[PDB]
Amino acid sequence: RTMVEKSELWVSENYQIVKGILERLNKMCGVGEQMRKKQQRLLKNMDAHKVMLDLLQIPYDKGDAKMMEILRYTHQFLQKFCAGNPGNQALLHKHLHLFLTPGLLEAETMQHIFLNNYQLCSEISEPVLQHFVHLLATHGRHVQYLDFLHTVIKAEGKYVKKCQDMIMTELTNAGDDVVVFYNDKASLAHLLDMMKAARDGVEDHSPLMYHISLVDLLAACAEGKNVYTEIKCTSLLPLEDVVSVVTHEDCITEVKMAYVNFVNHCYVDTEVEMKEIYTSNHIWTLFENFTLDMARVCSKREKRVADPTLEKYVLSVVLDTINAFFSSPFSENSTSLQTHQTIVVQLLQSTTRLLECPWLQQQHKGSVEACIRTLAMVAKGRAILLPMDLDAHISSMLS
Amino acid sequence: SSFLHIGDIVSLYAEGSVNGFISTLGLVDDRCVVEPAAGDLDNPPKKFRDCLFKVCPMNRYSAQKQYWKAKQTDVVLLQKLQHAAQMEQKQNDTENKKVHGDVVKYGSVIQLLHMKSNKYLTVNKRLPALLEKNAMRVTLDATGNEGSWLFIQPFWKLRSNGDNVVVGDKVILNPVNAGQPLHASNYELSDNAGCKEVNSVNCNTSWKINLFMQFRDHLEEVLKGGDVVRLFHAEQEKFLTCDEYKGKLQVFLRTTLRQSATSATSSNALWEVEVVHHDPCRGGAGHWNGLYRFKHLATGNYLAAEENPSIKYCLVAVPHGNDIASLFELDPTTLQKTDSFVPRNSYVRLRHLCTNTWIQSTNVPIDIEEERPIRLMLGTCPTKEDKEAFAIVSVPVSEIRDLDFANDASSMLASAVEKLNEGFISQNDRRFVIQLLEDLVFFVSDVPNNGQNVLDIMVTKPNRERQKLMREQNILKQVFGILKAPFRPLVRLEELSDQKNAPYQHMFRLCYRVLRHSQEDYRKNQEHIAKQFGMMQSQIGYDILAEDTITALLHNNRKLLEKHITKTEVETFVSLVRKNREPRFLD
Amino acid sequence: IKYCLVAVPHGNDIASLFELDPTTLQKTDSFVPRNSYVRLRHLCTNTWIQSTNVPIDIEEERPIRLMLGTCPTKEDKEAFAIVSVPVSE
Amino acid sequence: FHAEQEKFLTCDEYKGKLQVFLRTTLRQSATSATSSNALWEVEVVHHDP
Amino acid sequence: DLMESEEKLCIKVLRTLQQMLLKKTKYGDRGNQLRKMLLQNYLQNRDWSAIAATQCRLDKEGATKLVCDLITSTKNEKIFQESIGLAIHLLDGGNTEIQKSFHNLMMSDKKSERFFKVLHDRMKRAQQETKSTVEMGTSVLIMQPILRFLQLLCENHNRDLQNFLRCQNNKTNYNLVCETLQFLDIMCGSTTGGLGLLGLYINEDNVGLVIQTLETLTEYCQGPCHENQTCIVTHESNGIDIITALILNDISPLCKYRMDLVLQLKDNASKLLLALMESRHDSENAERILISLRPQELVDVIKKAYLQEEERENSEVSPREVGHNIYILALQLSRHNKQLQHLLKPV
Ligand SMILES: O=P(O)(O)O[C@@H]1[C@H](O)[C@H](O)[C@@H](OP(=O)(O)O)[C@H](OP(=O)(O)O)[C@H]1O
Ligand SMILES: O=P(O)(O)O[C@@H]1[C@H](O)[C@H](O)[C@@H](OP(=O)(O)O)[C@H](OP(=O)(O)O)[C@H]1O
Repeated sequence: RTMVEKSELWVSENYQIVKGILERLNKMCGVGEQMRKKQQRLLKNMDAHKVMLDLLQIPYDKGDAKMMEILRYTHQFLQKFCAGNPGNQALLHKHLHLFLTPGLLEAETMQHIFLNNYQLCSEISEPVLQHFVHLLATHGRHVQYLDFLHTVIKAEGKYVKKCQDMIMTELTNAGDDVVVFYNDKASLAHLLDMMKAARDGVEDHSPLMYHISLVDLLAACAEGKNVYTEIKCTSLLPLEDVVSVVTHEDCITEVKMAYVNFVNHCYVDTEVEMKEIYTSNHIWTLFENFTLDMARVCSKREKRVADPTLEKYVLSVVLDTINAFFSSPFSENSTSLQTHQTIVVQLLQSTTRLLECPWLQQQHKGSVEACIRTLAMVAKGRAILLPMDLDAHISSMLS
Repeated sequence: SSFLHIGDIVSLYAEGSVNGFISTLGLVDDRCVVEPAAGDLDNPPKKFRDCLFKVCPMNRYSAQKQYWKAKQTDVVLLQKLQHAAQMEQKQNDTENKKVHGDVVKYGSVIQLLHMKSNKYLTVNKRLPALLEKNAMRVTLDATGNEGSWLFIQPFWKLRSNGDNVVVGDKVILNPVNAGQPLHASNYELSDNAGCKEVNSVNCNTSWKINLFMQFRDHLEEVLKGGDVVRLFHAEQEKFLTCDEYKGKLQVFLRTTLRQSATSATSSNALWEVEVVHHDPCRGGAGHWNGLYRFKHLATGNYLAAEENPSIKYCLVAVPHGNDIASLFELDPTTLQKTDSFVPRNSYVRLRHLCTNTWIQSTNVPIDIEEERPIRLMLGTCPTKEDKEAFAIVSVPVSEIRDLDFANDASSMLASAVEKLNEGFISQNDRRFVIQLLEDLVFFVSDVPNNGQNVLDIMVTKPNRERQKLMREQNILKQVFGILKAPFRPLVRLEELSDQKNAPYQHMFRLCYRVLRHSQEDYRKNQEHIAKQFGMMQSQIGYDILAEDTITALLHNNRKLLEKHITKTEVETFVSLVRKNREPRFLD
Repeated sequence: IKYCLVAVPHGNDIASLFELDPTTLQKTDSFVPRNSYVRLRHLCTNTWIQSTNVPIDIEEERPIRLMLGTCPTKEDKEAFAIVSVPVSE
Repeated sequence: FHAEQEKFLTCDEYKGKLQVFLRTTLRQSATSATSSNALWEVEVVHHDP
Repeated sequence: DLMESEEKLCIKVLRTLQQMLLKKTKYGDRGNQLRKMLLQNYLQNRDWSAIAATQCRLDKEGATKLVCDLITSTKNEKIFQESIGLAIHLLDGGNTEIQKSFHNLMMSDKKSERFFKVLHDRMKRAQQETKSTVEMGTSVLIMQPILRFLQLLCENHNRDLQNFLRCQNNKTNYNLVCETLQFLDIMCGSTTGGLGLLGLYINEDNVGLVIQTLETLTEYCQGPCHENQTCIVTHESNGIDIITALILNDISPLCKYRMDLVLQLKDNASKLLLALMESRHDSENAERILISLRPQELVDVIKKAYLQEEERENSEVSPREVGHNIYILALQLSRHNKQLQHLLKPV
């Protein structure tokens, strides 16, 4: 604090001490979970936050390459000052204006301030969201801003309807700079080209990561049975492009999971009827691809190998999508479901075979069982032919 | 040297990274660019009408901004907001009229209004510039908003805040909201060659204010440089026209069968009057003593006199007006007030300065080969005839703006047609095409855009001028091209119902609505559209609103029905009903 | 930089003559107002004054003398203000 | 006073000859940098000496 | 002297002076016991009139000069607020001696220009903040005590102090009446509010500030001071339009849940309008008010107010009393407007 009050000298001797002090403070600030709470309370009592914030306000030159590292530690300290401490988040939320500056390091601290704090996320003022959206539009396309936008939507499990609606209203306004999508043939080819270099894994901060985060945010903001955001987001990403990008042979699990989540929360789980989903032969190709993925996962496990991303994709989003499609008020009508019956039997047999495998952990076995149950109810109403062995195996668990 | 005043017409010449005049690409396009190769201070650009701005006082947009916000996201509240916006607009108009002529001082707030497009220059901090990312976009908005406010700050230390601005002084234009001075960047537009983007970003650019017209001289009761006028021969009751006869441009008098000669108004008959001045960038009100030049608005050529091939001299069009031959002088046909300003709608006699010969109209036609020649020759003769006088009839600025908008729309529509023919169209290009189609629908309908559905618009009385503009400027041809090219692989009529093709369906419906609106109460447009009856028939049976257009075209038109229905049309109807067995075709 | 501003012993020579050009609008060529910006032009050479950034005392550690010269062209930026000094000073 | 350069015209002996130049001042306000060497006298040319 | 360094000490001294001027307060049985014990230990040996006597005593000590100097030379918001509060307390009750001391200090002091400049800058900052926001900002909050202080400064119909506030004998003259009028005009939404949307802008949060501003305007106008009435009526901001709209229009949102505040606001607006023409024989003010104030709307408002007496429940102002005040205003306006006079006649 004394040095910060007189920062003109260093803004050589007054740099090493600063970096050492910051490194020590960051190192001893957090240990385990209870020592972390004790240190947080102790630092709050002696007002370390005011000192740390004051050091951030020092007028500095655009390019130093030495003092910048100091700010690379200061912010980190503030990140550990609020971990699981809503009081600390409220304390530094009063001075939030200091963090409304272009940059990437400040974005992480801003995200951590609003992390798992419903009282703040639900009361976030419009200027913060506008600032972040305009930074995304003008400054550039970065994943930190998308992460901040995402964390504020869902806090403590509950979804913030106001933020969900406003983020949609302001994101769709800017196009080709913020909401970048690859729907055209040339754009699809470019997307495939960039993806092909990520077969071994999606590089962090790459444009593919930005696209995945954007799709995830778009799906999440409509995860409230909303009628305004759901219809608004349907035009930007049509079902045709979703199916085309999900059914491609050279497709990684991340984009497939993102698209399946989008078509589950924005298309299937909806408050109003969508013509394309039911009165079109689009979701059935997705179901065929789901069966193919199930068979591929079974074969991979049989080969004493496994891909955790593929396991998560096949056990989290596909099952939820299948359950939602076959467990909706508009699906029991089966105006077009009568024409297609073989796909239902294929899905049922694939799901029951997946259950038959012993490696299925108990936590996610309930979703598979629920999918089988829903398919059984659909089959009973639809009067679809059932194989003898499959029928007996299903009836073993029906009652 | 004179002080800058509110209402003066001036042109800005950037002299920073790139030196040149600031202009706009077109009326339909909101981008503003600088073209260094177009011209300089010594030699102003040929299309100087596109580089003229007017200084206007500060305006209030708070109530309008609230109304727009309400529209973006109760009925009584919306009506109250609309009324408040109307009162705010009236108050702004009254204040602007009141502050007319006041001197502009450094550090004050001014607005720049583009004369050709009647749109305020605006800076949007939220949206970055297209070519330059770190900079802020600059565009043109017809209504305007708080982004149009600018500070005319000094560029020379010898000038200080609070001092009167003097014509010819270099200044800095700092937007009030964005806060970053305008900059003529070096980024070059891909579509347009030689044009550099203008964007809001920190720089050292200096804007030189060149005065084109004073606030006092800006009145509609006097002839002024840059004015658009028509030359009417009272004795022959014909309008001067310039057109390509076989392969060369010729100037003639056209023959009209209309009962009223004055009613025979055409775009080719428009001319622009340029007052000869020592300063190339200065116009102003003209004088009887002062010399004049006439420029063809459509082609850009200048009227001149050349040796007669065989009536000693011939009136013709030349590419460059810098030549002394283009000079002309006016002689009053009646008494004048001490050689005062030339009054509007005043009969005059044109004489060639170089040859000292007076214009005259000859009865020898130029198109004898044609069945009904309509082009009459002109020439300069030494003698002066009082009967041979040309009246200069003024054209309203609104008509010129409408013509420019029609030309720009036709150009962009032809570009879109070429893109569709190539087989690939970008999403942004398709959105621009749809927006232009909606704008054209509103243009022909002559109904203000108040959020009403474009596909559902009814007109109490059609505007004949707008329909004639649409037919003459080839907008209908481009509309037919758009209706033909996609269907003729890229898109299929049967697949139009697909959601992926929904924008295409909207575009086709907009085109058909434009066709329906254009032909209402107009024989020539009705025949021109009916010439594509086969194409219109081929598209029947799909949700493209073609049936409504066909019904409107063939409704209560006996002569049109007789002429434009043949055996092939009935055969097509029979084939369609056979293919579908649809009773609607029997109806 | 065709010519250099310098000091000469005798002012009777025609070279010492200079003329003032207003930097702003003036009242019918009335008296020169006090504290008024002006541009100086050499009558004999018909050249306008201008300030160059080339110093005269490069040898010094911190040069402070900047050179001046007359050039044929006229620059509106290059204007010298005549600030009056009180008689008491 | 040169507004563009914010410097006062001065005349001084550099090495052995008088030279006219613009002086550089470190003061915050250029106008405040007033020196005796910067004083000039204006003589109006008249027919009567 | 100590404000330059010991700012906290100056604030404490000002608060102690304010407490001394304030009336006695009860602090409970334990508090009373402690107070009595301490008074006996230390002070072993020993009504508006008492407050006025204490105010005169402090003025003799130089409290008015102290507050004026602090306000003029203070760069800290807390010190300025404390000085304004102390000045309000000194002027509490409209004491003539305190007003005369204030006037003499302003006239004799050489920094009166600086004092009014500080007040005017605070007022402009408050209006700018109100425009920007349209909770309460610090400027809009500090404006309330300033308005209260000015009202007490001009209380009891003091011609000299009202004239001094309107104009000063200094090189730079700051008009506080027009600043208050502009503040009220901006709070109400300006032309948008005056066009029938005033209800949206007015809320229970700013209703108190609006009422205080209206009361201050009435205090300025009454006496009657023709100059203040002319300035307010003919001001370019057209705040009289807002004043007329207040009476003519009903604030739908605030009135829906809270009607007593509406009644007080309408009563204050009617009193202000009556004060605008207390003794004005000339008719230009009447015509200006009639331009905004339509005859038929005025008589309809009066008739509604008379039949609105049922709203008096849980109200400190009778709707019929406000109707009677508006009726008196309409009677005064009638002579100029024939239609208003004809309408006001009974069946
Ligand atoms: O009276 P109608 O049947 O409407 O026909 C009009 C007129 O009689 C001429 O045919 C033509 O003028 P010109 O021969 O002089 O071109 C005009 O075209 P326009 O609309 O292009 O003026 C027509 O509209
Ligand atoms: O701020 P300080 O410490 O008083 O120093 C003054 C100023 O900063 C310069 O050193 C000098 O001006 P120049 O370099 O332009 O001579 C001036 O001399 P002066 O008093 O002779 O103007 C000093 O008085």
